[PDB]
Amino acid sequence: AERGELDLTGAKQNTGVWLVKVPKYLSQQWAKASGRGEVGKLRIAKTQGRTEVSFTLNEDLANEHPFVLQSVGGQTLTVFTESSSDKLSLEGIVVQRAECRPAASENYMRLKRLQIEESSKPVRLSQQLDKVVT
Amino acid sequence: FIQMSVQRIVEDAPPIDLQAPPRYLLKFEQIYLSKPTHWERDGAPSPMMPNEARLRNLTYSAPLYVDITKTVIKEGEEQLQTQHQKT
Amino acid sequence: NAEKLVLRIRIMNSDENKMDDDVFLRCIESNMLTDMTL
Amino acid sequence: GPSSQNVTEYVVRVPKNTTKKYNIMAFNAADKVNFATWNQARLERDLSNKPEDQPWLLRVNGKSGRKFKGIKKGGVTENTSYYIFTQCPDGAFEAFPVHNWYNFTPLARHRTLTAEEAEEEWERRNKVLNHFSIMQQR
Amino acid sequence: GAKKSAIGQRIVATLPYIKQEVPIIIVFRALGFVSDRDILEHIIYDFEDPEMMEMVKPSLDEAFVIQEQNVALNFIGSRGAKPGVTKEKRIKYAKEVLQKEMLPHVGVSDFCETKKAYFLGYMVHRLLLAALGRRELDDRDHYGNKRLDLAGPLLAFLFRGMFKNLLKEVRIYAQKFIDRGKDFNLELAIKTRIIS
Amino acid sequence: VGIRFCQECNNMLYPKEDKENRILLYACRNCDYQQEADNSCIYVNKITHEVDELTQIIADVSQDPTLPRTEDHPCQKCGHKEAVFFQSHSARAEDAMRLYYVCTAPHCGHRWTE
Amino acid sequence: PILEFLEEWSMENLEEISPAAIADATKIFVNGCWVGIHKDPEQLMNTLRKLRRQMDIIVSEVSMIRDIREREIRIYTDAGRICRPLLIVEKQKLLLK
Ligand SMILES: [Zn+2]
Ligand SMILES: [Zn+2]
Repeated sequence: AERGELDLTGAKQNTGVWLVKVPKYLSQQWAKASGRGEVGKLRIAKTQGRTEVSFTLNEDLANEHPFVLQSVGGQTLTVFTESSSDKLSLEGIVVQRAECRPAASENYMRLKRLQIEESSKPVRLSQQLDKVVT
Repeated sequence: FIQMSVQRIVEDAPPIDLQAPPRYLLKFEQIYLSKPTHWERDGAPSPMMPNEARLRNLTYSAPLYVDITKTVIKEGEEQLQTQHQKT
Repeated sequence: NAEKLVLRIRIMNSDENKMDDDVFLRCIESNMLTDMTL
Repeated sequence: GPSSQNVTEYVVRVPKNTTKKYNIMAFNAADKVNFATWNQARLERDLSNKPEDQPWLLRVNGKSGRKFKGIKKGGVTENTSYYIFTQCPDGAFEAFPVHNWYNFTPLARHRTLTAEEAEEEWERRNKVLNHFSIMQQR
Repeated sequence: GAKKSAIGQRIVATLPYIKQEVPIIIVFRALGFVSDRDILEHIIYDFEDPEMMEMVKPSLDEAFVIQEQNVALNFIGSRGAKPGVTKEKRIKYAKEVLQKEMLPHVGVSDFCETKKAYFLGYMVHRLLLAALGRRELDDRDHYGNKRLDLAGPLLAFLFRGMFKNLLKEVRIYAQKFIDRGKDFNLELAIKTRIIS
Repeated sequence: VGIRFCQECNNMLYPKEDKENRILLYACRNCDYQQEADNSCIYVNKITHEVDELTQIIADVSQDPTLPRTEDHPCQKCGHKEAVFFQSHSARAEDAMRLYYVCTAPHCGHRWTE
Repeated sequence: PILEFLEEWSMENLEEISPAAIADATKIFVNGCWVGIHKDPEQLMNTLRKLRRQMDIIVSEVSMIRDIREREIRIYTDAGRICRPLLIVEKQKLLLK
């Protein structure tokens, strides 16, 4: 027991967690309020020999997000956290990886184009000057 | 080159840091170009037409200006930031 | 008569009875492939 | 049975702030990392540079156990974010953004040749004999 | 040679700002990949290919002595165009060389070593395929391997050299006045004839 | 042919002989670690190297629009009439004129040579 | 814009993958930088081609090259590339009507 000791209790319990890759707009909407304690519901549907994961955006947040799972046997992932009181702990071990994709295809690029244009605002360009500086 | 490369080159240049102990910084941000101008003997600027450059053996050149922000620190918990627009 | 022609090679018995017993074969194998003339 | 058609849906919560930050720890598959023997471990910043902008050093079971070094992922997730779902008694998923991504690899422990010693071997680097013997002499 | 032809053909790297080339595996050691499996994973993506594995054996033996990242960095620093006075400074110089001078297009950030190892391994992987005859050698005459420097890029090449002189000139002008104790005039510090 | 890596430091394992037992052992360097060799062959090189090109051929080539396609060589695995044929055109062969066929049916990357 | 779109689609970053996955996947190069790997090269090229032809995210002068044999997709955006306009043909028919 010391300051640098790692609380490996989470590893002992073999707690499982899911790693999800999501776009910025979904997180940006969450970052808008980020304090209401609710951003949506995660729905998982399973069949006899197939499983599908999808996420629905909150109606208030807006004012379909299908999920695709990925193999995790090629790399072993673990999640750990550092406490502000200098007490590191291991939350658990990743058991599945998922990715989020946009339901729309055509108009979705329009939102991306705005982001690319928005990120282009700091891109300064030379300005033509009508009158020579005196 | 004029619209992007010149501005990127100026932006990508590292700020000039100088220490005496007063400290001086120079940061170049915005690049301006005027239309090709020719200065007469009296010093009066005038637009330079390409034919006049050809006839009078002039160089068809446009003045280049850069906005320079200078910040000086004199270890006296005061910072003075003066900007020279269109240098 | 055999469809495959073979030639087994081993180091002298006197030396067996200094460089390396394994690497030396590679040096011989590379040396015999090119330097040796049939 | 129910498992053949079970459907599960849980609420998602995004707390504004957490006392402890969340970052991903990645181990290569070939490492065969096992936590059963991880009785004790130590994680601290490196001292080679001699803080928040330096690599992380991981030690397991003191000097006896394996030592791993973590390096921050150079590629930034400007257009991407990572979230982790953790089971809770209330039954609602909780997502925490990934503050950092770290890649850890094992560090071998043994009498590694020193910089001064390597100088002598550089003479025989082109022509060396019995690669096994070089370590025995050291 | 006796042992020269036994190991086979070894791969070296000619990094910028180094007088003499270094073994390829050493560069991987400097980048932070010590174990052979970790290095080979960035070079050979299919371990089931015995042909590729043999091609890297001589390279591994050449850099067998160097077994630590700091040892490898010192070796790279020792051969630098400006050898360090002490061992510690040599490592710092080698780190800077790989950080910025080596494969800069991959990255220049302090945490881009992994990306540079993959691309460097890809360079080795591409070399092995050419050596193994699996991929045809690149054609210099092939015109998709060519680029045309038009007026813009040509002018941009001049501007940075001329802008660096401008920034150097103002540094020199300001340093004289700052050392003298008096502030300097920015307008007077700029030499307009440098760019014009 | 098999390449073995140490289980301690993940370094190369090189062949070694133990005079006590006279059995090939793959011993790690700078790791005082040893393993029981089983292949019994430490080195092999094929000068002729009659390596099959079909193993090298990638089934994805069937999607190449620049390759010729023939209906006269149906796929054996699935019977698809269409096939994409090409030459190895790889160095070290010295004679590259025979055609290798790849089935164009999706999900059937069958490769064969006549 | 190319890198942002590639990350959004099913392209795995080099840092976040194990080397064992690189064998089957196709390397993705953007301006000579190995950005990542992708498991469905054919679909990606169709998507990349579609965007360029619609001029949505990919400008006209961006060249996407897939080396099917080498399992590599090379995307080039830099200057100095010489190109010419060619009529697009689909299903043995000109899209020009
Ligand atoms: Zn070992
Ligand atoms: Zn078929």
